[PDB]
Amino acid sequence: AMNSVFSGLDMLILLPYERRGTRLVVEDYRPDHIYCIGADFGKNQDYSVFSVLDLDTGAIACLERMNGATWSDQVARLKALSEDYGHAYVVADTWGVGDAIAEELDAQGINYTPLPVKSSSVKEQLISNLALLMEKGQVAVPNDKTILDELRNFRYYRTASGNQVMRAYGRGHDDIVMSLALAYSQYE
Ligand SMILES: [Co+2]
Repeated sequence: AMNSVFSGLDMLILLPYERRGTRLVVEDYRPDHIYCIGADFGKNQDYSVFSVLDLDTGAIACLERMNGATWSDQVARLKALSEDYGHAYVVADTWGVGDAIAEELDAQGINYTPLPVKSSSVKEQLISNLALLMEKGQVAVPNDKTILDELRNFRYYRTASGNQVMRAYGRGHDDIVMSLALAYSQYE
């Protein structure tokens, strides 16, 4: 498409995985590597997505996705995933998550850093970084059609004033896109 954000999708490294319920597992924990997790939370029927990135290789080791999970279950699953990957630190989009989730991240002792996606400017920095890394052949994700489709359908639009917006085509989702961008915000 003319308005595609990820014009370098052809450079994406596609990784086999095992589907273990809500997790797509590419690689189990490598203790000699350091990891982080990009985390998008779901309000109401929206998807939550947690993307585990190996910072030593630049590859997604695990991606967990679900909808309809309770707020506490979203935090608990994130905790488990962090623990599974050596207390991997979480890059959490805390914007619009609400008091309960913010309090629970602290109360549960989660290793996390807030990165609130609170404006088009922030979103554009995150996405541009992902897109730049992707075109350089540095992004490697589970070879899953749902993931690739969401990237494929992430597009450019304009606001009434002529400002750039990035969003899903049609009435689609971008929780996977955003989780990935949050993770890759940490990758050098
Ligand atoms: Co979302």
